[PDB]
Amino acid sequence: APKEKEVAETLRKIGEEINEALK
Amino acid sequence: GSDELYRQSLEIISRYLREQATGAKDTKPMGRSGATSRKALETLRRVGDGVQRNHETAFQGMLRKLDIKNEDDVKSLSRVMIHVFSDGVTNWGRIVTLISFGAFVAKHLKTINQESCIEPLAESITDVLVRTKRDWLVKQRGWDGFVEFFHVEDL
Ligand SMILES: [Zn+2]
Ligand SMILES: [Zn+2]
Ligand SMILES: [Zn+2]
Ligand SMILES: [Zn+2]
Repeated sequence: APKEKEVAETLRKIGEEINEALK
Repeated sequence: GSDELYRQSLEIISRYLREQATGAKDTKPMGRSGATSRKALETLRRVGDGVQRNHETAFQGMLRKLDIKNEDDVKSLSRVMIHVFSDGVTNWGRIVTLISFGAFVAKHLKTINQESCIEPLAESITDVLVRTKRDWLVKQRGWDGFVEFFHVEDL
């Protein structure tokens, strides 16, 4: 589903942002 | 034998989602590994509350795209969480972001129905994390590694 992928990509981006900040 | 990692994970995640949805803290003490679970829950409050605040517009957008109709309507969310990890990368930033969006979905469920239950949601999150990343979680020392990775001050 195209919307599910957009949501996943957004959650992944936020998640990497938080991970890079505390890495 | 028992699945203590699943039990402990579901308790932390369910507690956070319930208190976020209802606005009230649960008073009864936690079970096995209470020390870790308490710190983990406190870390989730500090970090997760911030993730939600700092990304609330994107979170609202995602809610709109998922159009979650009721407390049992969590299959798409499960697919999303599996998709998040499908590039093969696992880290605590991604994990806390999924739990934070879970609490956001939990508050949404309450707006559409005051009697909404959060257990189906907390179970779907816990399943993705514990079942599909079991050994990764073990290697990271579970919720101790979660607490240590964010090292929140004055817990
Ligand atoms: Zn993809
Ligand atoms: Zn951010
Ligand atoms: Zn194993
Ligand atoms: Zn610190």
